[PDB]
Amino acid sequence: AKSKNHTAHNQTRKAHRNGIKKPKTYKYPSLKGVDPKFRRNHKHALHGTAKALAAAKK
Amino acid sequence: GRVIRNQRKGAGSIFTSHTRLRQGAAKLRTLDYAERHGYIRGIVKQIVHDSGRGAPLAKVVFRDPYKYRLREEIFIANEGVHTGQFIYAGKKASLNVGNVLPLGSVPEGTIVSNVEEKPGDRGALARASGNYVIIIGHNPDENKTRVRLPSGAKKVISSDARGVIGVIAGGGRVDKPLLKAGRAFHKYRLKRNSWPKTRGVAMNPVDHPHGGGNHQHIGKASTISRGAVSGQKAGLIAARRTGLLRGSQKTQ
Amino acid sequence: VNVPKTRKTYCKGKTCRKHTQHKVTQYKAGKASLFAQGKRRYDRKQSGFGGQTKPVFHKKAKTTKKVVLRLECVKCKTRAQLTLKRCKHFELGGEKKQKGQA
RNA sequence: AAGAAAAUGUUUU
RNA sequence: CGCGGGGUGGAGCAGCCCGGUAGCUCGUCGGGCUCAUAACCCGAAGGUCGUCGGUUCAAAUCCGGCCCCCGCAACCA
RNA sequence: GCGGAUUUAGCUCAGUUGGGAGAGCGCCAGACUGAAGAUCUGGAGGUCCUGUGUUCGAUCCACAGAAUUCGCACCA
RNA sequence: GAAGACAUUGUCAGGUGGGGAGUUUGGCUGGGGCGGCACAUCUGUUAAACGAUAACGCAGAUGUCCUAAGGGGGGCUCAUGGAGAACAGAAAUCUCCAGUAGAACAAAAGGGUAAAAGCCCCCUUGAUUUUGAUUUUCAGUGUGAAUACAAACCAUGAAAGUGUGGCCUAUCGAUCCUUUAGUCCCUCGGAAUUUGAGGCUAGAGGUGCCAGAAAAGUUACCACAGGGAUAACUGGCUUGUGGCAGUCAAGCGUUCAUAGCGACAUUGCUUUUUGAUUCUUCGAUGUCGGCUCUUCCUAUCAUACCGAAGCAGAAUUCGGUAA
RNA sequence: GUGAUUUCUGCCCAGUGCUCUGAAUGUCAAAGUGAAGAAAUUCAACCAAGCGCGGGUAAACGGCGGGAGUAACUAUGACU
RNA sequence: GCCCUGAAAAUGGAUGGCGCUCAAGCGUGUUACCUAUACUCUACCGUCAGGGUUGAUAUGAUGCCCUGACGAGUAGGCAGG
RNA sequence: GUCGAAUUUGGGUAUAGGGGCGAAAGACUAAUCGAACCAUCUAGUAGCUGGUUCCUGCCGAAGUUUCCCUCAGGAUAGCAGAAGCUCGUAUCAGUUUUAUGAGGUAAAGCGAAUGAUUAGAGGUUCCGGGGUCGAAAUGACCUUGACCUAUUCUCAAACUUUAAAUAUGUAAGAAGUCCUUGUUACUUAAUUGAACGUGGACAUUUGAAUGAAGAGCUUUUAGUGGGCCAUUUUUGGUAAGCAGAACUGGCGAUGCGGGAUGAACCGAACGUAGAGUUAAGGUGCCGGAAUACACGCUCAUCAGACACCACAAAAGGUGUUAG
RNA sequence: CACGGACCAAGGAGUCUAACGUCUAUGCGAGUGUUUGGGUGUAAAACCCAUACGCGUAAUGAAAGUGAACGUAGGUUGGGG
Ligand SMILES: [K+]
Ligand SMILES: [K+]
Ligand SMILES: [K+]
Ligand SMILES: [K+]
Ligand SMILES: [K+]
Ligand SMILES: [K+]
Ligand SMILES: [K+]
Ligand SMILES: [K+]
Ligand SMILES: [K+]
Ligand SMILES: [Mg+2]
Ligand SMILES: [Mg+2]
Ligand SMILES: [Mg+2]
Ligand SMILES: [Mg+2]
Ligand SMILES: [Mg+2]
Ligand SMILES: [Mg+2]
Ligand SMILES: [Mg+2]
Ligand SMILES: [Mg+2]
Ligand SMILES: [Mg+2]
Ligand SMILES: [Mg+2]
Ligand SMILES: [Mg+2]
Ligand SMILES: [Mg+2]
Ligand SMILES: [Mg+2]
Ligand SMILES: [Mg+2]
Ligand SMILES: [Mg+2]
Ligand SMILES: [Mg+2]
Ligand SMILES: [Mg+2]
Ligand SMILES: [Mg+2]
Ligand SMILES: [Mg+2]
Ligand SMILES: [Mg+2]
Ligand SMILES: [Mg+2]
Ligand SMILES: [Mg+2]
Ligand SMILES: [Mg+2]
Ligand SMILES: [Mg+2]
Ligand SMILES: [Mg+2]
Ligand SMILES: [Mg+2]
Ligand SMILES: [Mg+2]
Ligand SMILES: [Mg+2]
Ligand SMILES: [Mg+2]
Ligand SMILES: [Mg+2]
Ligand SMILES: [Mg+2]
Ligand SMILES: [Mg+2]
Ligand SMILES: [Mg+2]
Ligand SMILES: [Mg+2]
Ligand SMILES: [Mg+2]
Ligand SMILES: [Mg+2]
Ligand SMILES: [Mg+2]
Ligand SMILES: [Mg+2]
Ligand SMILES: [Mg+2]
Ligand SMILES: [Mg+2]
Ligand SMILES: [Mg+2]
Ligand SMILES: [Mg+2]
Ligand SMILES: [Mg+2]
Ligand SMILES: [Mg+2]
Ligand SMILES: [Mg+2]
Ligand SMILES: [Mg+2]
Ligand SMILES: [Mg+2]
Ligand SMILES: [Mg+2]
Ligand SMILES: [Mg+2]
Ligand SMILES: [Mg+2]
Ligand SMILES: [Mg+2]
Ligand SMILES: [Mg+2]
Ligand SMILES: [Mg+2]
Ligand SMILES: [Mg+2]
Ligand SMILES: [Mg+2]
Ligand SMILES: [Mg+2]
Ligand SMILES: [Zn+2]
Repeated sequence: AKSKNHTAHNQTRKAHRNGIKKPKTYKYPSLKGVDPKFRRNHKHALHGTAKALAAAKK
Repeated sequence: GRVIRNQRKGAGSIFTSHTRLRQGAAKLRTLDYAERHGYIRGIVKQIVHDSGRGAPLAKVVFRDPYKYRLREEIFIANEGVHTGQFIYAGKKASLNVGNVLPLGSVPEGTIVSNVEEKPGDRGALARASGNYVIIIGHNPDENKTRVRLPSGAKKVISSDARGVIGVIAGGGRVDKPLLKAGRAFHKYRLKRNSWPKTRGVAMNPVDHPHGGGNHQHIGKASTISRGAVSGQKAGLIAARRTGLLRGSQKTQ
Repeated sequence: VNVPKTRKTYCKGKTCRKHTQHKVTQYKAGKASLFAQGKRRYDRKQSGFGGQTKPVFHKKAKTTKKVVLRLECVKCKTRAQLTLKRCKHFELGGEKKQKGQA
């Protein structure tokens, strides 16, 4: 008793019923894959900027 | 998957011996003082047929040494014993056919029958028609007698074991062809339910080790180990050899 | 494959923590001990009636085993383990290849 | 007292 | 996983068991024997002993492996 | 029915690569013998199963038939 | 009387034990079985120029191999051809010229590569340590493989650099258990020491039915749940095969292609062959053949009437209307 | 097991069984013994039957092929 | 091009039937006409949506009212009855 | 068939369910036998078959992905409902345009590489040598085969320089363009840069078109996980109402008008009605609607008569028509 | 030309429970749960209640163990009101 093996029939219709959703872009994307040396220095630079701007409030 | 016939025989329901017509157990006298020291004379009253036994029996009447009465014994008649013959049983009895003597009191080469395996068992050896035991020697110290049994086996028995001088009557019985299923039927009707015999290869696998197959055949060796279990011991149990026996007996 | 001994490679022995000379041997499993908790449990389970109580693997397919090199640092004796790819013939001794031989 | 092995040889003069 | 039996002229085997060392038969060839043939007798050729190291005075022989074949015991991924 | 194979000096076989046609045994001679038989040497021997087929030609390149057989099927 | 601390009997231990017990005895599949592996995979193609894409599609390949065939550097240039040089010829070694790779790069195939990725030489262990991210398969799980970094320690080179195995695309493995390495760290719970045991981190011993049960048959004595999801009839589609019929006309027929035939080709019809398929039927369409009986078809054997002839007659052959 | 009578039951013990030796022993349980250890324990020797080895056995289960050469037409091989 | 030969199958039978021949056939062109649960307009039912209206005699703000659109349905979900 | 002995038979008695009994059939053991009957465990389990009870309203599928001892089952994602939630000066889109990429199929090509492939010509007679002479060479011819040169005919899913159409990635702004200068342990020879900041300028078209019963977000669950058909692309097969893929549209799940009839074709999708107009299809009669109009063609002793579709070919005909 | 159905009546199939996910309503709220039990009663009801206990208020680690404010409980972008 053999059966059907594969088909993509109706798959695009199913996909488009709830649509192909664009991936909801955000400002400030994540830094997941960024070089860790750059991230370490970025953390130190941002901390320094925060301290400077905290003292800058006069 | 089923209990085979040789297994079913042990329960003894329909395989018991048909003993109704039998004259009673054929036994020597109880070994008493008279036989241990002298002899006692009995008289052969009847020589009768025993159902299921080839050999005739002799009813021998002795006096009771301790009470005024007669005691009838059922010996297995030795050939040549006749009614009205005086039988002498004991250590001092003469070497005449029909007398019951201790094995140690007879010379080498004596032919005896209904020989006790142990003193006082009243007869165990050489009881079938035409059979006998031969005295082949004595060992007086540690008193024993070496004897040859009908099978050809050599046995060492106590010298106080008794036997009847002569050979069991009715010999030659198996020399006549039965010639007929009916004659085998009447033979076994008075012995036991062991006839006729269905071949195991003619049965189904459930009934027998040999059963089954699209041809009748054993399938595996019919020689079966001595250590096999019940339901397996069909065929040739613990066979040292098989095939048409070519050669000599009495292995040294 | 032919793997040499003496293996200059990294050592984590907290004293070397650097590339040192290592002696290379082939790892052998070592005897299965009684009193290992799994063995104790298995013996207890096997005791009595019930027969075999755990699987006995039969459907063997591999024709090789992965060779494990035991790397013992010659200075601090710290041992590391390096697994190689499957090979049918593994040798640690010498007799290196020669180029241009007939 | 006794002393292993030894096969073969075409037809017609 | 473990332990054994082995592997030696073209073929089949001895030699190992504490190393002076490689032989036997069959097969091939040649010779001899016989008046001649067969049988028989002898000689030659044919292997360096599966392989790699070592112990050794020197190893087929011992000691560790490696290859191949056969067998046996044991069995939780 | 269909799928395979073999068709070769007189007999049994090897071929061949788009070439030839050889081996034994048989037969005919020569050595040998008094003459022979064996044993030794030699020699001759096919129009490659048939028709067409491409070629400069062709058993062999390479096709359809005939035979000799091997095997598989022919009612549920 | 015999026998005697032996038998026996009790417990444990090894053997034997289809006599008996319990169980199992893959999947895919143009039915099932046998075969094969399309079951875990890789190259090219099918594949319809993003990606994805099936069949027991096509041509193949994988369970390995390598201390170098890994890493770095340097020098060099390959197949083949031509022209030359004793033995040396068509093929050995030497020389020059041409040489875009027509070679080689472990293996299948595809891609890639020329002061190299190839060949030769020199030095080496980046085939190392730590734990993350990422790509493919994908559920955006695992596994395998791979990418780019970080933090170390190294190799090579003058150096820039390159190297985290093999130029790239395949070459592989959970839980539980065992075992090893590491941490000398945690726990053994009344309190200690020392063994032992148990944990924590990384491997290994393996599941190829490859997301990973521990597993032999037979049943024509058979059983149950089902299945027309699926075979063994008819029927239906098809018509390779079978059968029947055309067209052309090289030749046969003494001469003459077609009286009668007819090669090489080629167009069809039929469903009285056998296949192919699996649509109907497995809560059942009674499975060979014969007998009996009716009817239908015509691709006509005979009978009727005709045409043709290699039809003198006779016999016959080809053909037409005709069931 | 075979299956009246008659006649006859050939060859084969390698295999699977069945059945008996040799154990200057190979495998080898529990108990027991020795060593090491603080012990748990580990290691070792010893080690029954059985297996293994050797023998027997087919009116036990069963089996009873192939190739080569060789007779003076050929063929086939009594023969090797 | 059309027609014809090629053109043989089994119950009696199918351009759907009758029948049709300057067609009621074939090719082509032009109009008129017929009629779907489709389209347009209108009403009514319901659903959904957007609104108005707690200012009184106002007890039904889950009410009353205005406006627009929409309505297929197995397995299945939910709602109001 | 047998009928005087292995004979028939009454009664008593024995053997009881993995048991008996069996002159052996798996026979018989109370119509029960390849394991009796009775009760209980037990409402045993079933991925399998059957059934599953009121109405209306709204929404409304899937037969696909991955994994499974999986292939009649499930988990998983997808499709669906419900509940909503945050907002709505609003966002996006099965679409186009513009700009910019990617591709290696259709086609094309082979006097372009690889591999096939026809022929002749000009040179290597060194050609592979032979035939033939040549006394004998290759010495002169011929030759067939190759090689070289320029041509020539024909081809490729696993060939290719070139190379579409369709399909496909990205962008078309305020999260933008530019300007000044603060942080850092990163980076640079170096305030060199990198990233992130502080400050400042730039709203009618805030930077193509069209649309937008809005956009975004979340939870949770049903069913489904046999599909099939049509056009086109396409694989295996002679083919199939066969078997397997691609895209879309459908049927399943769907009535309605048409194709007589029919799941899928054409048209069109459906609350209850009225009127109008149409679609596809038709208008001799059945049958609503012109035996309408117009130009031709056809006569069939098997005429023909609307796609899917219910078949007909090669070859022929002073039939007839037009070229 | 698949299965069940000759007919009619009556019966006839997603239930209850333990423990749970989402959602919703309600009470109280860093707390919450009176009903094991006690008190009481017009007596299985209703009414009242101490101490505990459960869940929550703390996580993380195999464990020994350690255990949540640099700051207006942070900066930036958006964000209804
Ligand atoms: K049998
Ligand atoms: K147990
Ligand atoms: K003569
Ligand atoms: K057994
Ligand atoms: K079974
Ligand atoms: K046909
Ligand atoms: K059926
Ligand atoms: K034998
Ligand atoms: K034997
Ligand atoms: Mg399916
Ligand atoms: Mg009795
Ligand atoms: Mg008998
Ligand atoms: Mg019998
Ligand atoms: Mg039988
Ligand atoms: Mg049996
Ligand atoms: Mg047996
Ligand atoms: Mg039989
Ligand atoms: Mg215990
Ligand atoms: Mg036990
Ligand atoms: Mg002579
Ligand atoms: Mg001689
Ligand atoms: Mg002569
Ligand atoms: Mg069994
Ligand atoms: Mg199967
Ligand atoms: Mg693609
Ligand atoms: Mg280089
Ligand atoms: Mg893989
Ligand atoms: Mg690096
Ligand atoms: Mg790499
Ligand atoms: Mg592993
Ligand atoms: Mg562990
Ligand atoms: Mg304690
Ligand atoms: Mg799997
Ligand atoms: Mg079917
Ligand atoms: Mg069939
Ligand atoms: Mg045909
Ligand atoms: Mg199908
Ligand atoms: Mg029925
Ligand atoms: Mg019926
Ligand atoms: Mg019928
Ligand atoms: Mg006719
Ligand atoms: Mg007989
Ligand atoms: Mg022991
Ligand atoms: Mg022993
Ligand atoms: Mg016609
Ligand atoms: Mg009409
Ligand atoms: Mg018209
Ligand atoms: Mg409203
Ligand atoms: Mg509706
Ligand atoms: Mg039977
Ligand atoms: Mg139930
Ligand atoms: Mg709807
Ligand atoms: Mg079903
Ligand atoms: Mg392609
Ligand atoms: Mg093309
Ligand atoms: Mg359905
Ligand atoms: Mg429809
Ligand atoms: Mg129709
Ligand atoms: Mg209407
Ligand atoms: Mg009308
Ligand atoms: Mg025509
Ligand atoms: Mg029907
Ligand atoms: Mg049914
Ligand atoms: Mg019925
Ligand atoms: Mg009712
Ligand atoms: Zn170290």
